[PDB]
Amino acid sequence: AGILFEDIFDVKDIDPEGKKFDRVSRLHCESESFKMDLILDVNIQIYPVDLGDKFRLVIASTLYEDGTLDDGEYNPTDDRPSRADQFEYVMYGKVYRIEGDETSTEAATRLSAYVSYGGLLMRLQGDANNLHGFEVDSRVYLLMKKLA
Amino acid sequence: KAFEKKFRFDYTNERALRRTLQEDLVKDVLSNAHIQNELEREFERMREDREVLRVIFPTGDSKVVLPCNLLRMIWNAQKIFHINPRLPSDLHPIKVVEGVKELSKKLVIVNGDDPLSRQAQENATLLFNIHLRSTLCSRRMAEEFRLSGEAFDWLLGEIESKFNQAIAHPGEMVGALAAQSLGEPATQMTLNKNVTLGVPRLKELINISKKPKTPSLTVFLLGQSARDAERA
Amino acid sequence: GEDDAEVQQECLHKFSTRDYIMEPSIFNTLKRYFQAGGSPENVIQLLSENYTAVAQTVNLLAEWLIQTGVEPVQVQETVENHLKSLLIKHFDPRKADSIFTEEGETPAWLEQMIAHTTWRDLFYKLAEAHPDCLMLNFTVKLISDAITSVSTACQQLEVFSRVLRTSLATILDGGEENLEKNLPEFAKMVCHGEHTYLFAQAMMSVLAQEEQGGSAVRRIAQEVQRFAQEKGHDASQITLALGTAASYPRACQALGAMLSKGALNPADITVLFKMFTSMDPPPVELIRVPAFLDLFMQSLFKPGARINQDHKHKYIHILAYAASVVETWKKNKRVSINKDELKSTSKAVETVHNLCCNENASELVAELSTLYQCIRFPVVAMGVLKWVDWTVSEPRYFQLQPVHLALLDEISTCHQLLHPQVLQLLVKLFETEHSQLDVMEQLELKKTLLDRMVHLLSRGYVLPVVSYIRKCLEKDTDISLIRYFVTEVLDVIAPPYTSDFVQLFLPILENDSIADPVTEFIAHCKSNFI
Amino acid sequence: QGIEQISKVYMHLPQTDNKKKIIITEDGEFKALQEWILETDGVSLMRVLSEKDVDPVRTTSNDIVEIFTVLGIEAVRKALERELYHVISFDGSYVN
Amino acid sequence: LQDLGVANGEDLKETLTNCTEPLKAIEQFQTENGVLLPSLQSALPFLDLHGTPRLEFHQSVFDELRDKLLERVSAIASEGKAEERYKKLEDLLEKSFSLVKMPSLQPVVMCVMKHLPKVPEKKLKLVMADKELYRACAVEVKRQIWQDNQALFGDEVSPLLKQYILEKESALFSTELSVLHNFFSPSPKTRRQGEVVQRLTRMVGKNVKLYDMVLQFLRTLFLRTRNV
Amino acid sequence: SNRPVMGIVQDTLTAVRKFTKRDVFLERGEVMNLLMFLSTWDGKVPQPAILKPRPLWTGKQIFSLIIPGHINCIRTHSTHPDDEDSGPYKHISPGDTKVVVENGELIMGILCKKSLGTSAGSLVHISYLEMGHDITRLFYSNIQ
Amino acid sequence: TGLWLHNKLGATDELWAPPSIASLLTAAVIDNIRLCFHGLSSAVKLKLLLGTLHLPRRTVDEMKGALMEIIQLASLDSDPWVLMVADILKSFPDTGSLNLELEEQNPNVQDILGELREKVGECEASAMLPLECQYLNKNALTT
Repeated sequence: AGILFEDIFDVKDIDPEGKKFDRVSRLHCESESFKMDLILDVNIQIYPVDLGDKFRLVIASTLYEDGTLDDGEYNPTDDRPSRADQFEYVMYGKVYRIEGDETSTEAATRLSAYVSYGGLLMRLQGDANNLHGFEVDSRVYLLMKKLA
Repeated sequence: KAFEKKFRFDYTNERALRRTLQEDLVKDVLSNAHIQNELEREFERMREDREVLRVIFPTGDSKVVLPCNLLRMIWNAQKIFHINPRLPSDLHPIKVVEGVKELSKKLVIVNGDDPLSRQAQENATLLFNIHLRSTLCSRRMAEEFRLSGEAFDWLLGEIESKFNQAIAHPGEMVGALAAQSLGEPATQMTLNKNVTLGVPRLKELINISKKPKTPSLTVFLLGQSARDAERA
Repeated sequence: GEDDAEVQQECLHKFSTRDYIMEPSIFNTLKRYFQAGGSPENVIQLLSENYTAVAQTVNLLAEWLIQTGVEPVQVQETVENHLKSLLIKHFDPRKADSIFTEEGETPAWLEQMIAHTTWRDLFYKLAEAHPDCLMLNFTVKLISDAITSVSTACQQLEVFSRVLRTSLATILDGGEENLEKNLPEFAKMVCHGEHTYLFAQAMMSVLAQEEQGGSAVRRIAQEVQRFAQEKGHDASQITLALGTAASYPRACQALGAMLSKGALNPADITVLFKMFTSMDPPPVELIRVPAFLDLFMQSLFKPGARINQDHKHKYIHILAYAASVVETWKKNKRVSINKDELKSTSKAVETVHNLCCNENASELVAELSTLYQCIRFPVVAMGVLKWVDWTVSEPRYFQLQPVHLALLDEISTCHQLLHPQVLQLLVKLFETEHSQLDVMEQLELKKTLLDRMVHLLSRGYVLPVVSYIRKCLEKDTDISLIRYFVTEVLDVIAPPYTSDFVQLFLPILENDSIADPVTEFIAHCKSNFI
Repeated sequence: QGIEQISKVYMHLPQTDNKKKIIITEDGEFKALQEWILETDGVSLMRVLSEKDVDPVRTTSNDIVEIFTVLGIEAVRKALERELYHVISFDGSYVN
Repeated sequence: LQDLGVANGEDLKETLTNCTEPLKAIEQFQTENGVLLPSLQSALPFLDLHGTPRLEFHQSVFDELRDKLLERVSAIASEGKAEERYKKLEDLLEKSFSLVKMPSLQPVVMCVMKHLPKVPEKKLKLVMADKELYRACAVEVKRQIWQDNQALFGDEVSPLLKQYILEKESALFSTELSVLHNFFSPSPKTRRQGEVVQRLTRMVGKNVKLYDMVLQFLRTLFLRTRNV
Repeated sequence: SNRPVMGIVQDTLTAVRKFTKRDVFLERGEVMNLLMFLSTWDGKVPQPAILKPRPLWTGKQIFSLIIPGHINCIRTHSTHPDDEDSGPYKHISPGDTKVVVENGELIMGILCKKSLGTSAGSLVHISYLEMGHDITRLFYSNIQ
Repeated sequence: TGLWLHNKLGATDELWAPPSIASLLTAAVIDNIRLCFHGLSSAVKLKLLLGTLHLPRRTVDEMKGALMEIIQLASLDSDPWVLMVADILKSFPDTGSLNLELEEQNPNVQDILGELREKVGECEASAMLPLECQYLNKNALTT
């Protein structure tokens, strides 16, 4: 299957630095479980969001719950089962940076992964143990569903 | 202090080598002092190059022009070979030093082997070799670039090929080329204590005038007057 | 299989090393070599033949260095530092914890180490590197009981309390003059941790209740809380709980919200205004938070004014209440409230507010007498000072043949307490670089700034001003400006003088030899002030 | 008083780091100090170089034939290169 | 070691062999043969407590203090009075001449004699006689010896002269026919960078009598060998 | 002056500046119609940036394709704030004002004259110096 | 809840309680601390107890029984910082008033009393002035 990360997050700010793009907003979110800071640019036009919304977030390698890849090829006719059917807002991108608070003599405790989804940026900071599933220059799927 | 911090490769602190290098290479470098001496020679000659650049560039400006971009080529090697800098690498520092020396031999501007020819060969590629040694010191190679051995060999070959392609081809009419490339900016020039500028100033330069329009001296002081307005 | 053969070979390897007889674990290794099936005679050769007496060699060499006349103390510190580096790179905190576990009081060698200061420095460094070591924690606790890193200083209440005692004793000893250079080293520690900040602020509030100079401790608490504020912290609610804010619920609500957001709002100002206009106010000491007054200065005197003309009188009323309304107390019983000066103070503040917010203002020459009579109120002078700071500090202010600097002259003339503030502005304006001003125009501007500095110096603030002048000399600025400054100082000076005045003013007076008040001062100070 | 052919000279500090006096402190870092430079309306370089408290290293002119008379041919080459670089870089344009 | 009443390995053997109390004797040896500063004695049991041998501490400070001795003789080389200099140097010389036989204290004597223009004759004689000492002594001793021993000076110039004649014969018979290069092409400075002449100038220093010895050697060689 | 002599011009440059904005989203049919004009297209439609609630591509996803081969470049958009690097946003731009192309793929930023114009260090310069004049010709034509 | 609070406050460098602590300390969680208060580390206990000062006064009043209970649990703990923050906070939830009765059972504060009351008594010559003294008029300043 492969789920590189999973949690539930709560929104705390929509555009704390002001509005810059009138269809996408830079949501700031926090995990009530692990304290992973999240700063994700989400299309608000197609998927409206509000302050204080709770939502399950999953960061996965594939979508087919079998470890089967598709090399980033669009394929609307694939009849295989889809994890993305369990979610509302489904994005695809590539992790492009993994920094940390490591020293020159000891490993990192906190890691910060920066990911791009066609320009829409996801900064996920948090504990290294949760984020060790991330590998730079790897394709990735974001899957979000609000929790009423 | 910062020069030593960023460019002196420390073989004394084991923990950095554990973090950055595979254990076999760490035991190799820590065991025998010969490789340690080689790295110290590298740092010594880089320090000498630093003093040389202080003589050459007293303005303290790092922007220069050179035949090849080494940082982006390192980046291309990283992405071609999918190098993950979050891992301890395998690159032997002495291999880096040896490869840099061999590539320095391979890049030739002045052919022939004699004292005058070798001196001219040193002088021609002096600045580029200094830049290459500063960039491709084993310190930064094993610390931040984290490049692999095969990728490093590819990088050396690519730098060799691109430098050899950058040589000025014989038969080129650099005269007319310089003339046209210097005449073109004159077409867009605003006509301006004050000093004359623009194409009248350019004409006064090239058409050497026994009477300049604004013959001026740029005088500098060195006593207290260098700091003191009153004595100035 | 039996490991006795491998242990035999390891014993042979260790015994064969040079001067291995000096190792103290040798007994066990000898046992490990004898029980397994070795001999007690081969080890005699493995140790003795490879013994060369390098201990004796270094002893003879130490006597050689001593023989040449070199002081043994520096070589002793050298070898001790070598031991320190060896232990630091060798250090293992679990061994230290084992020394703790075998007996809670360490064996008496460590007390002998404590008797010599270099090992105390070693333990400071080791605790800095490794705060999680109970032996080192007890050791630094003992040293405190007898340069603790801030993490290690704050790790124990006992350690932090002792270091805080010494710290604030040093602050009180060094007074206003050394306040600037003792504040950050200790306020970092106090602002390192909510627990540390809370404990220190609680103790400072305990201390400030004493009337024999506890207000100094209250100032130190004020500096520490504003240090927390600029470090991005919640120093508001702790301060409100530290006072009588609980007695007035809506007051503490409004003040906490305003300080958390860091700017005023008319909704809370309405509550505070309606509270204070009523004849049951909270104590005026309660609302005299310097951060709150700084918010008032930042709101009512910035370029603008971004203020409502209907709520304006409420802000000015609260400001004049905080500054001027005098409460009389007797044994924690509010005797009386004195609203005498609130009227005139509010009037002057409203006047100066209109003047600074007009910005059309060319009438400033006309309002100068009113400006000076309003400046006679100190809070008004502070407001004018901050307004002039924001005005002159803006780029491209200088297109005039100045006047605001005369206002700063009046401020320095009236109130001696605001002397450090004006200097802190002027030196800023003395180091700012100007592009569109001509270099000669910049020189004359700096000459005017030094004229204002001389005016400030005339009011008895001589020492820090001359210290900054000597600094920026030795540390940049042109010698001509410094020569001009000393000429202006020697213009109006007359004898007699003080020791510190010559200590600060004489050593600057030798780097130049250009001009008779000068030689008169040289003769006077040389004869009288060695 | 003063050297002939120089009817006016202006004193000022440089506002760009290129003209500021760049030294190397003990740290091995570049420090650009503000130093009083003078700009003249005429050229008698041999005369001004002989004057006391005139730095005979950085002092220079914008005239070319002066440098040919007093300094030498390679100095003329370098000064010509610097003048062309200045007048080309004046508008921000760059040439190899 | 025993010249200055210092206990050597033979003392250790006669205290070890024929002794039924190795533990007591070894403990008293380790205590009494420590470094004579009180502050270390508080730390030596702690120094050893980790299993760290005191060996490494001994070796490090051995290197450091011997280097400082070399630095201080280099400093006193041109400090103050020549009388004070040579007095202290002769004192250290006679002291460490007991330890010149040691492999680690011989460089101290080498440096001390390197800083002495003239030395007592017995020390020179031992340096010359013991081949290991002569091969391990600096030329500063050898100049004085040659100033009183022309035989070894001849013995030293002889192989250098042999090599010089070998290279002369090879260069005069260097098989390469060209107008540009020949035996007479090299400049005088090019021929004066030979190791033989530089070594001879170092071996003479600035003494006239050594120069006269080289002169007479050259007379003998040119005459008897008939070689210019 | 060791730079490209030509670049991207008036309508194309304004259009690409608007195109590489963060909030450009394109339907399926629009993306397919645009991929027709890409001469150097491999023929494989890449996976969209968003799949649910509807498959949408960003403009920068399309612009990654026209960028040839594998090149890397870092530029600053002409309206890049001069304090973003000093803040905690050095690699995640609030305004999408830091052009980062990696492995021949655009991942963040907005393009303008200081990243596609004639200036030295521009993207077309590196595209030349790596991928050769032919591939840079195709790059120019595909862009326009 | 204990592992949860450790995850949400176990950063040993965030010695100031981080912002949004008012949100982390809802009434249910407040009742859940005392079930496993002593199971947490010392710094976690510190940050958790200190977060009560950030809460609104109403919310401080609502669960003040649980706050007083947890403060007593801190008063009987082993860590010295936990003990003294408990000693200060023992009077806090009931009124918002800090407990300035720390002289008891404390050699440290008793030494503060001795040394620093002596110092304050001797340092009463040109005793320096608070910040707000600059704003005061002549009558209030003399008072």
